[PDB]
Amino acid sequence: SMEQVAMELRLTELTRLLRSVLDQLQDKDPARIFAQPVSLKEVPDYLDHIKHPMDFATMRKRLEAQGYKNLHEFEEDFDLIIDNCMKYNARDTVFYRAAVRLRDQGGVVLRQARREVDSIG
Repeated sequence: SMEQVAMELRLTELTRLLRSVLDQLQDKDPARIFAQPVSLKEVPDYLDHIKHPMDFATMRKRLEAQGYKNLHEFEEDFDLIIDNCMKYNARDTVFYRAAVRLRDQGGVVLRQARREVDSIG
């Protein structure tokens, strides 16, 4: 159906906008602290602590499979990156400190992306 194709064109366009958002958020992590999943070889107990791991690479795989239906879903995964880090690591650590900065810096990017998604439908 032509409806199914129009809905697909919207998913694709959302996917293009989210790829750009994702790039912008990841530039706010110049140390690549959140680039890849926490290693279970190196933190073998990690899943006893964190039930839903997240990282930018795993977001990116979901994104290119057009697995985000809306901004809310993408924001959920971004928030996991930050929240997981802020529970597992203590306040006085380079890791926690990097999440706070990502959170604060990403807030601006996310504010405008919400407006763009609303605006362009």
